[PDB]
Amino acid sequence: AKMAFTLADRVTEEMLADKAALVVEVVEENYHDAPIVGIAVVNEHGRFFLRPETALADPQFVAWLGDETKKKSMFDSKRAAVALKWKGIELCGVSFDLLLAAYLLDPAQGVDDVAAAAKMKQYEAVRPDEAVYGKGAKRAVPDEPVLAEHLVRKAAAIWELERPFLDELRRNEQDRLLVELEQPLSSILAEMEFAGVKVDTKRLEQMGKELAEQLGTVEQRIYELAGQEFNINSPKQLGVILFEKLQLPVLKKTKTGYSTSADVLEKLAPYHEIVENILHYRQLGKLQSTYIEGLLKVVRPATKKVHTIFNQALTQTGRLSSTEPNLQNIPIRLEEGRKIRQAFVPSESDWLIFAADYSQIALRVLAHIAEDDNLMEAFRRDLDIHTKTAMDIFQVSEDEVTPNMRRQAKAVNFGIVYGISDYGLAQNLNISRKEAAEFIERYFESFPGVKRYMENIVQEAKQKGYVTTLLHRRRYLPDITSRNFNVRSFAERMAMNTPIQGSAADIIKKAMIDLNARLKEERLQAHLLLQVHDELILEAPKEEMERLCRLVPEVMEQAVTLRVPLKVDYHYGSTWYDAK
DNA sequence: CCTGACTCC
DNA sequence: GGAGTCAGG
Ligand SMILES: Nc1ccn([C@H]2C[C@H](O)[C@@H](COP(=O)(O)OP(=O)(O)OP(=O)(O)O)O2)c(=O)n1
Repeated sequence: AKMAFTLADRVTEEMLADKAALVVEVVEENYHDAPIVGIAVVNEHGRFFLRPETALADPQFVAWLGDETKKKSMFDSKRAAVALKWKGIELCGVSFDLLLAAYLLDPAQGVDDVAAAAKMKQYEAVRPDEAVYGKGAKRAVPDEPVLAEHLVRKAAAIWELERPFLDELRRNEQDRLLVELEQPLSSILAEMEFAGVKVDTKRLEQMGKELAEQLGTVEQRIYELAGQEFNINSPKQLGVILFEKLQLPVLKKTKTGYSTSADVLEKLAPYHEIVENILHYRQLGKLQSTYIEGLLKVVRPATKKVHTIFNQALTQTGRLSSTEPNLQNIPIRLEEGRKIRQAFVPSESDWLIFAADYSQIALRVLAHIAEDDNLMEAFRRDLDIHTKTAMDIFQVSEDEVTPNMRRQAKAVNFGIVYGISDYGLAQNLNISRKEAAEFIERYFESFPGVKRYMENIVQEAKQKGYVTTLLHRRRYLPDITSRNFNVRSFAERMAMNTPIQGSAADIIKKAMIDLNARLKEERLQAHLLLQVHDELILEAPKEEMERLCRLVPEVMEQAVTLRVPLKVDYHYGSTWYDAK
């Protein structure tokens, strides 16, 4: 059964062929400044295992890695590329990434290792990484013979699977999406991750000191009001205090007990002074635990930067996600939380943070795909879309739209953009499911093209088995035929929503590629730091801001051409907070 | 590991 | 809705 390979003591020329499957193995989950434990190369001449201390000190091997004309096929090339960047080594010529190929073919398979990808093509001559390295505390790199066989089997699987994966991508009309969008993007994400974002840790620490004082004060008030100490962070002890001791109304349950979500608590505040204090304690506690202490824990001491990892192969809509830290959920809506952004600063003296965001990209994409005459006209006039939606839903003029009317319309728009259910919209607006349905009905009367689109896309999903985005990203929807109303309805909502969210993801990814090219052409030092779904964050010398003010929005706006314009807003300043 | 809560888009 | 993190259990 064993797979033959050369356990090489040195690099030879036959290992440096112009086409190879390459494995550069980084076992730590967070690959920043992490060890490379082994290397495997499979090519027309054979299968090879190399020790990294050897290969990575060999000038011929390093040249080969960096030579764009030497083509490599890999799985999760970004992990290898970043780990190699920390060692001062450039990885070029990666022409196929099996992780990104599998992700595009079917994001729902949850492919996160070579074995899982291989199984899509009935190839099982490779073990799952979890089986080799173990999990959790028991996780460890195995002895060399076991390690080397595993890496060689992964390389062999990649070597064999490239053709069938590319063939299926071609059949799906997704090969350009892989080769021209996701693969080039992977390189850009690697650069962003490696650059990192500078943190003003002293400022974070000062905030933490103040929060600790405020938390102690509120905490003690809560105990006084409760007539008893308890763990406020325990949903169980808190529920006992609120709903048994203090006898507050139970307005909502969880599957295991009493709900204490903020929405519920706000409704209970009139009955007892403890409630507003718990809400305040929660708010401060979230900041302290997640955005002060949690952030400080992942700052690299050598440079005071944080280096996120963008998971490019996870979400079902084509979005990225961000981990360790997550830099896509830093507070902004409320001022107390927004101040956390003062801690994210430029990495060089006399540089600034520049932030550019699409204005209503999801609803603009919807206008385009649905060809809804009224929605397209609204965006061609660059109307405030929530005010316009209120005018239409309520049949009033602009100067008759009250704040609460605009709020209801905005909630409907939020619902369309995220594909939430009537129940969800009812919750969000604190109204009956019945009234939520009525809102949706008025929306479709004013936007009949959107109605027709939603009908048609659900039918298309049922017929084809999947829906697609503008650039041919796919999502399979097997639950669309379910005889369970809730399950089916969830799938119908995903059919409606994925082309919206997913096409918006496609567009910003293309914009990132275009922007990186333009910055290089223009010889700017500006570079990308972060993407937050519909916005891009850069830093640059202060002397580049005026140019960026023209260049960045233009590139973002021109990434695709739709039936409506795209519009990008932008700001800059001395910290991320000030880039507003 | 699971639940519940909460932060962003 | 759907990502990730925290805390509790
Ligand atoms: N072999 C292909 C063909 C297309 N695409 C993706 C990227 C393209 O930018 C996008 C749009 O393709 P087209 O411009 O070719 O449009 P089509 O002719 O395919 O029709 P439609 O876009 O309506 O599907 O689809 C792809 O990834 N691989």
